[PDB]
Formats: sequence, structure tokens, C-alpha cells
Amino acid sequence: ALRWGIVSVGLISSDFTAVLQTLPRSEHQVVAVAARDLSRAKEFAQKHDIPKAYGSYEELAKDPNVEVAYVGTQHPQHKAAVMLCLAAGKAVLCEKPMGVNAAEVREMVTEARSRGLFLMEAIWTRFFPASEALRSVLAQGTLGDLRVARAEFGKNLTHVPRAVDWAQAGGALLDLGIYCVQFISMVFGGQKPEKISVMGRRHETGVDDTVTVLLQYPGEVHGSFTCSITAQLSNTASVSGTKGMAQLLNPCWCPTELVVKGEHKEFLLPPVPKNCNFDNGAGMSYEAKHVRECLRKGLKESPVIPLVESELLADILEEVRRAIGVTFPQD
Amino acid sequence: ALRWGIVSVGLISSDFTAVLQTLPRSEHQVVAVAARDLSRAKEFAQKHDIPKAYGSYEELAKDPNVEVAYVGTQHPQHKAAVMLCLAAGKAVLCEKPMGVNAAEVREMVTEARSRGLFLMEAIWTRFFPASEALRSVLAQGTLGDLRVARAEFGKNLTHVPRAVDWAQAGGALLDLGIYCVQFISMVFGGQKPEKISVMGRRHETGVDDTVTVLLQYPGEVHGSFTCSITAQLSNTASVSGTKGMAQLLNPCWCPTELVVKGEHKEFLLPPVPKNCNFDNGAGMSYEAKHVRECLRKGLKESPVIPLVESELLADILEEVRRAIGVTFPQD
Ligand SMILES: CC(=O)c1ccc(O)cc1
Ligand SMILES: CC(=O)c1ccc(O)cc1
Repeated sequence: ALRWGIVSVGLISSDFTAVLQTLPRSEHQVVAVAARDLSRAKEFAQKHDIPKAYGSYEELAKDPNVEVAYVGTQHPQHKAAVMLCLAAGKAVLCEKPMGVNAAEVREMVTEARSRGLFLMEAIWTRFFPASEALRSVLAQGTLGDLRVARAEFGKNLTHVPRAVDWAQAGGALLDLGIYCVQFISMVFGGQKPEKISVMGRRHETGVDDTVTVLLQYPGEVHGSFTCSITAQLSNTASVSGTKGMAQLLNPCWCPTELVVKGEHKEFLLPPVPKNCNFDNGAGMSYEAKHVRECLRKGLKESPVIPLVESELLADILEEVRRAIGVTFPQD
Repeated sequence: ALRWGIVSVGLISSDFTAVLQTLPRSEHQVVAVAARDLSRAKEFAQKHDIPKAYGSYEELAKDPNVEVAYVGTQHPQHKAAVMLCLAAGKAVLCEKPMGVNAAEVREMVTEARSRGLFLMEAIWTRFFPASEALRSVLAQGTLGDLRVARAEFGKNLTHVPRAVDWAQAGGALLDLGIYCVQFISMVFGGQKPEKISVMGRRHETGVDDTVTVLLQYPGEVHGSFTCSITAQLSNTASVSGTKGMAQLLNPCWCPTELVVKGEHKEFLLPPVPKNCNFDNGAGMSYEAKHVRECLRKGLKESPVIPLVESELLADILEEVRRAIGVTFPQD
């Protein structure tokens, strides 16, 4: 079994741990959990049936029983936790966005690379059967030559505390834009944009509110997206070429429906678990299964989200928020 | 009755004439028609029950029986036909886009203004009950403070001859972009953009293929749209603020469905006529009825599409196609 250690005990670690505990037991075991104090960790481990509990991440890094660490901390805390894990020899699945700016990402990627160890950013959307089916449509030429891609993700998240906090690097871009960038990047082969234009505005709590971006891609195709922490959007993503459009329906960040040239196709979520903190949370299984296959083949990264692309996604996102003046201390 | 004269006898003049012939007969009469030769005009007049037929537009301009002229010619032929009508004292409803660049529009607007005569661009979408209801939602503050608007209109139109012809000023912008610009302008009070960014590409026949535009509007809100003559898009338009989204469903350029915060509302088309050349063609009635009310109150323009806005829409569109290098002889 792939032996997992869970770093941090917040909402998203719950969902992930819960998902992992539904997988075949000869395939995945949750073996440890760390929090920033011992009691918060004993409670999670009791609630989630994990044999070992730690009051620091370093102690989990050092557990010779953990093979892969899941880093589910909040945005600014990923980098130091990932590095601890990599130094101690663990493969790492890091929550999104892997880092707060590009230099954090290069620094994690370089460590992983130099230590010969697996690192992946948990852009879970990529492993949903509906996204896979979309990649297959693109590979097959079904839409003809491509022309334009589009993504949207906005909700009123102003009452979701850590969504709007300057000190947690929240904001529309880092919470929701990341899904738009990864989608656009995916449809255009992970290629580097030739040019980016941005418009948006700020929110009163120190983060970004609403941001639209235009990306010029090679070969004369382009994307645009819009994200927001105040305005509801349609929350779909599309790609179109000379023979038609393919579209991931709302919710595009955890999609279960693909529409290709008018034809609908549904891809159901696993049955369990059922009361996840975040919607469609059961879909976290797809990436969990993905990390296991990669490790089993001895890969040091995912071909589906390669480290060199995580770096590009972080370059793009930082260029976007620099265009509208939004800075974090880490820059 | 408002006595109409029909300039040009192509597909769109058919639809319009057909619509006019369904209106209360004490409200509208079609009294003449002109074409570039007498036979093409006698045939249309026979087919459409119009008492008088002309082999030049000048002869229709000069008919003292016509009160308002409908100029349904192709893009490059609007300006000379409108001017003939205005010189001869007729009110004019001119098909979209009124002109091929901004100078054509200013020149028509100036003539209309100096002669004390009604001119309107036939942006028919604006008079659809669903668009009216959308304006009302905006006026009521139902979406909260606004944030962002979005529009799309693309279809494969490469087999529609005049859509892709350099010499008819076709292209994505002038055939479909115009609907996106007018929508975006409508949602933001007809205000002038602070800034525009454009990406797109050309089509092999001398026109534009696929174009996306980002418009910065005052008060820290923005729009984006995408149009295309090769790629199918979702063909919807939306606007969102802090309390939700309103959306005109496909087909957004002649909409019958409005979705506001999840709540659907349908607005049926008039019953007749039924086999129009263009979809939802029956909806041309709304603008026809609009021209009559304006003339009855003695207006020299529409408050719904004022001449000063037609000029701004033409400025925007020309700036957009100049950004990607697409020029017509008239520039
Ligand atoms: C921010 C985000 O990814 C998210 C996802 C699911 C929710 O139910 C609420 C918020
Ligand atoms: C280009 C356009 O406005 C249009 C409208 C309706 C159609 O059925 C086909 C094309």
C-alpha cells in the first residue's frame, strides 16, 4: 500500500483523508497526521482512524513509515511544509496553488528534482474523467483547428474567511483563477503564452476581487478567463475550433458533464464519501489514484501536471496579479 | 400609418418587409421598394404586395409618399443610401452596422442632425422584451454593484458567402462582434471605455476570423467578448455583480430567455411571420414598433440607441479591427 501522511488538519485535509479511506486498502493506507499542536492532531486521527499523530510537521516528515506526504495547509504555509518533506525523503502531493509566487514554485521544484523525489501540484480537476475525455477530444481533432478557449469561475466568497484574507494569500486569482489558467494551459498543450493582458479590481480586504485575462498562445489561438470573489459567473469552460465547441459544465473546477458539439456525456462521481466540505469532493480520488500509479512506475513527476508546467502556471498567475498591482510580502 | 419604403431587396429586406406586413395596417404601410434594377424590384413588390417599385434608390428617396426608409443593403452600401434618403427628407432606419468605420457613422449622424430628421441603427436585439427586462434588472440594482460583463457570438459562417468577403466588409467583428459591443455598452450605460485590448486572427478571404476583446469601463468594471466566423461559441451574454448574474441565453443576438439569479423567464416571439431567412426574424417587429413611437413623439433619434452611442459603437469596433491590422479601402 502507498502509505500516506497528512500534513495539516483543516477542511481540505478532512476531505482528502476521507477520500483516501475509501480506496482499496491494499492500494492506500493513511498512516500518520501532523498538525501545529498535538491535540488538534490526536482529535483528527481519532475522528479519521489514523494510527499515528504528531504535533509538528517535522515529526511527520521524519516518520520512516510515510512514503508520500499530502500538504493541505493554507496558501502561504505550503512552501516550508513541502521543503521539510522533500528534505526528509518523502514524495509530496501539494495543494493548489503549489506556491504563492513563481519563486516559491521553482524552489520546491528544484529541491524535488535534486533529491530524486516525486512532487505534484494537486490540480485535481485534471484527473476527472470529464477532463480526460476532453483531452481525448482535442487529441482526436474532433473540433477541427482550434481558435479560442474560455473559462470562468466566480462566486460570492466574501463570507468565506480565508478566501478574502491578505495574510492567507486569498483573492480571486489564487483561489479561483488557478483553475482557469490550468484549464487554458491544458487545452493548448501546456505552451507558454506569447502575451497577457489583464483588467481587474481590488477587494477592500487587500486581495483581488474580479480579474479578467487575455492570453495569446502560439499558432494564432488565444484564451480568456474571468474570476471573481464577489460576482457569480457561469462557471463553465470551453474550447472551440473550426468544427465546433467542447464545454465542461458548471461546476467546471470539478466537472461531471462534457458537451461536445451538442452531444452531452455525464461521468458520475464515486459514491463515497458523501458529506464533503467542498463540492464534488469525492473527485479527489482521481488524483490520489494518479499519485499511486506514478510512484509505482517510479516517476518523479506527473505527465499530466509536469513540474515545468506548474512553474509556468505560477509565472502566469504572478504576472497577472503584478499587472493589477496586487503584491504579497513573499514577492 | 407610418409609410415605409424598402431600400434593397435581399434576404434581410424580405424578413423586414414580411414583419412589417404583419403589423396593424393603421399603424404601418409598405408603400414602395427600390432595387438597383427595375425588374428585381417589380418581382419583390409582386411577391410582397407593395404598390410601387423603383429601379433606383434615388427614386424611392424622392417618392413624396414615403415617410421612413429602411436601408437593408449590404455593409459598404449603407452610407450612400442613407445619405440619399436624408437629403430627400426621409427618416431612416439603417441596418447594422450603420457604417463600415467611424467616419461613415459621423457623416450620417451629422446629416441627420443638420436636417432635423430621425436616424436609427437597427440593432434589433435591444428591443427584444428579454433585453428590456434585462435593462430593468440593471436599473433595479438586483445584481448588486456590477463587476463584469461577457458576450460571445461565433458560428462557422465560412460557407455564407457575404459573411467572409473582403469587399462586403464581412468578418467576425462586423457581422457578429457588433452584437457583443452593443450588449456590453448597454449594460454599462453607453459609457465610453477607458481602454481596449484585442487578440485575434485573420481569415484567408481578407477579413477577421476570431477576435477577443477586453474593455475597461469606468467605475472599475469591465467587459470581454469573443466573436468568430469559424468557431461555434456558447452564444450567450451575461452581466454580474455582487449579488448575482443575469444572462441572455443562446441565441443572445435575438434572445427569448433571460436567467436572473437562477430564475428563468421566457418571452415568446410574435407568431408570424414563420419562415424567415434569419433566425428569430419575427423579432424585427419590436424595432419597427419602436421607430413608429419615436416618430409619433417627434423624436429625431431613439433614446434606446442614441446616435451618439452608434458613433461610440463604431469607434470601438474600428479601434478593435485596427488593433489587429484589418483594414477596408474606406479607412
Ligand atoms: C473556493 C472553492 O474551490 C469552493 C469549492 C466548493 C465549495 O462548495 C465552495 C468553494
Ligand atoms: C450572421 C447572423 O446574424 C445569422 C443569424 C441567423 C442565422 O440563421 C444565420 C446567421
